[PDB]
Amino acid sequence: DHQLLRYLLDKD
Amino acid sequence: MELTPDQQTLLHFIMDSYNKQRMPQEITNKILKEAFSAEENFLILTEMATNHVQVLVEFTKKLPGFQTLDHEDQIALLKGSAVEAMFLRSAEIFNKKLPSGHSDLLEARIRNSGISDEYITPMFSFYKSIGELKMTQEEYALLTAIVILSPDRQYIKDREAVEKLQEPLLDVLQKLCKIHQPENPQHFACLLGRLTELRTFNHHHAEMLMSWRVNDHKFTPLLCEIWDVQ
Ligand SMILES: O=C(O)c1ccc(OC[C@H](C2CCCCC2)n2c(-c3ccc(Cl)cc3)nc3cc(F)c(F)cc32)cc1
Repeated sequence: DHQLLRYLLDKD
Repeated sequence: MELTPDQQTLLHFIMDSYNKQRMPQEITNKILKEAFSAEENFLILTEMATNHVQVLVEFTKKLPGFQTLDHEDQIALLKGSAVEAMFLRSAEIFNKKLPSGHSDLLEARIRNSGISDEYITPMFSFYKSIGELKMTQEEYALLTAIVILSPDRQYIKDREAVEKLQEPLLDVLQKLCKIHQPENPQHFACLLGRLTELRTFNHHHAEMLMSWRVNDHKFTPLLCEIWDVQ
């Protein structure tokens, strides 16, 4: 699902 | 021949981004200071690997054009390169010159860290093959960026969009190989070839972790996503 990866990429 | 003003800008930008990482001395000082149990070393590894991925995501987000890519392709690029990038940085750390006897002690400590015998020889064989290339800091930084921006990764929908971003980085690296090593015209092709060796070596990353000589294998939720462990 790469939920944490997706979060780190989409933040800021 | 020479880098253009635009290429010099690209190069210093990649270097500044790449240098936000932990210094090799910080990592080697920790391992050389004292011997740890397999249990303690597994925890040191998971901590270091978690920091490496977090730093890698920040480096990737700064790569010119990366944030213009399709969001699913962005995930596919990071997921596809995170482990290879850790092993490339491990090779860089291993090949940094240290005082007499220190690199031999560092190798012996890593050999006895808890990592399974079957992964030891391929690991150090890769590190020493990278070392023979006598790469500069600029070459490691550009090569890491080139690994991340691999158009041939599995699940990539728009390959050409990734090719367009990787192409100027390959051009800069080729120029630097011609400048740093004019005597060796094979230098650039050798760097590219070691990237295929890195892919093959990376096939057992999950097992390298699971076969660590510890009774329990605890992983952070971010590591589970990246290393394909539970
Ligand atoms: O911040 C970073 O960029 C970074 C990147 C890599 C890294 O590797 C830690 C890990 C040791 C951890 C403690 C126990 C011994 C191994 N390690 C590895 C290794 C990496 C992954 C697997 Cl699965 C196995 C070994 N190869 C190494 C070669 C070196 F020169 C070195 F100093 C440490 C090395 C630490 C920080």
